[PDB]
Amino acid sequence: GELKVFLCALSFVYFAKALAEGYLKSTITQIERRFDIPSSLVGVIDGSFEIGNLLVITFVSYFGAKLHRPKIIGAGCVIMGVGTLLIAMPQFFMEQYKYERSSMWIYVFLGNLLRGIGETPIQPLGIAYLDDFASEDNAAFYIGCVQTVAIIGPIFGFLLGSLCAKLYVDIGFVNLDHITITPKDPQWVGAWWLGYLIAGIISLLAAVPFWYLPKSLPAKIMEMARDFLPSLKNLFGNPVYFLYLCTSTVQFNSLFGMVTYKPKYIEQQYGQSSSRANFVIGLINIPAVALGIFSGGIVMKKFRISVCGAAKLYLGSSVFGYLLFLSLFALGCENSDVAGLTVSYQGTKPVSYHERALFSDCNSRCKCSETKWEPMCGENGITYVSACLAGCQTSNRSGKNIIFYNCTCVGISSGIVGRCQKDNGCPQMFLYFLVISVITSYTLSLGGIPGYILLLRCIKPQLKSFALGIYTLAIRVLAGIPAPVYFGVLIDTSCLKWGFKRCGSRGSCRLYDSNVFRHIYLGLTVILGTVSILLSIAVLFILKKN
Ligand SMILES: CC(C)CCC[C@@H](C)[C@H]1CC[C@H]2[C@@H]3CC=C4C[C@@H](OC(=O)CCC(=O)O)CC[C@]4(C)[C@H]3CC[C@]12C
Ligand SMILES: N[C@@H](Cc1cc(I)c(Oc2cc(I)c(O)c(I)c2)c(I)c1)C(=O)O
Repeated sequence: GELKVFLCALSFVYFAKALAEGYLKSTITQIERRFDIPSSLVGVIDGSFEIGNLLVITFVSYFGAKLHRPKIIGAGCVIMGVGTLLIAMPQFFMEQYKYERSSMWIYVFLGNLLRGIGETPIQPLGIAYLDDFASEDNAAFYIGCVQTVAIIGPIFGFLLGSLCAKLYVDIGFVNLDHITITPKDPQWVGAWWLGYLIAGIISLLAAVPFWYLPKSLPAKIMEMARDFLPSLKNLFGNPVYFLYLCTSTVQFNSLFGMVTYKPKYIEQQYGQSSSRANFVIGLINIPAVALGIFSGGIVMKKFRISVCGAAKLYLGSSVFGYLLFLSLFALGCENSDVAGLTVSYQGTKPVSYHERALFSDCNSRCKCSETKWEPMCGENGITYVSACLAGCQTSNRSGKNIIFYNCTCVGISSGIVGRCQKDNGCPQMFLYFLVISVITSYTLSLGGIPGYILLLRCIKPQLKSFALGIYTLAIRVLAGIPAPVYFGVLIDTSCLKWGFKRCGSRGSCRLYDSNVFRHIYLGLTVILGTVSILLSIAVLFILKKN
């Protein structure tokens, strides 16, 4: 009936917003390159969405509750689509991309800001509506379906990003027969704008069903303004709601931190390429998370689980997920031998901080750059920071490979390009890591829908959307924003070799200490998870008491 139609429309809106998010994440680097803006303005573009979302989420979730919720959702979709289309606008006004053979970025800012605004009503009003009119058993399953869509959607955004990056930026504007560069060329820019047009159109189409959906299923603003403060105290005077908010905030501090640096952990700890890390996370781990969320919804529906049972399932999923995550401490690889950083040039195992001599006797004759990181794998099994630092004098191109010779440090003499592959059982450790991380992701996500149901049922019904708004504001502000920052700071304390930008400032870290990285990355996650587990126990105790 009308409830099923609303569920389908909300699922399509979730898909549209997720696809836009994925495409934006895939193309932000191309946008930075095309517009010739510094990384600070790139972070500003990425953060305009969040400014827009956080500034109006509370107002929308509170006042929109008594209004026509389907129509507010449709208006939000329209604003989302307009903002998405605004990002592609500068393509139609800037000059042709000239490659070696400026103020239009504000639009990219403004459009993203509109996206942040247009997303705000979708979750608080959409879920509350779903919870108001579905039967008690079916609500959890419907919410699970919607959240599964939200989890899976960005993969399509990244696929569209790749497809549009395969096309030239000035396609349709310029004859392509006069262009001598290929996607492999570093000067190539893809059709970044095309995906924004597609996503904006999809978002505008997503708004259409919400103008035919009813407000309810089987002066006032000034009066809501007066009751705003009493309603806030009602939500935060509620102990189950407040403690579940704290529990979720701490658990998401753990989870955002773990997820953000999981690709880098895979690449650094297990010697995998960035592409392989992204493939295993996006194509294996994310489906496991989606399956966990959906199965939590299924379990809530099938066994008619109550609020107390939902709290128990949330606690159990957290407990067993973090216990499984503990086993990752034993799946560790040792540091690869890097001359001067992890080992000395004589092949002696780990020197200390006070012994990091990028220059040695075997490379004193050569004037090599310290800041440059062009690692090569020598025949001796020791990785060197650069071929110059090994005294390599001749280089020959054999097929797709480049081989150095007469490398004095190696002979204490050939070397190929890249880091030496990790040999002693590290691929097996990485396979175990993959299996355990997939299982852990599924197990942790198995409690996602139960906690959501706990939040929705612990409060008086008329506050649902408002509570959902506040929850969303909390997770974003107290977990989503801060956790990547301080996780990054603590992890970067394990850096052995800093990359340097053209201005002399530090760039991305090139070599980490594997043991310190593993300890920090896993321990911070587990400690936050343990705090969350204790808070969840408190939530369960109060639920039993009341
Ligand atoms: C927490 C934040 C900071 C990052 C969240 C990680 C994931 C949600 C995202 C980030 C990078 C994304 C991946 C990077 C790009 C790709 C390639 C993309 O297209 C391809 O398969 C490559 C095509 C080609 O070979 O050219 C498929 C999805 C995937 C794995 C993405 C899936 C979703 C990922 C893992
Ligand atoms: N920009 C996105 C980034 C993001 C996506 C997912 I999906 C996610 O959820 C999980 C949970 C577990 I457990 C995992 O192992 C993995 I991988 C992802 C988290 I946290 C963050 C967002 O913030 O929504």
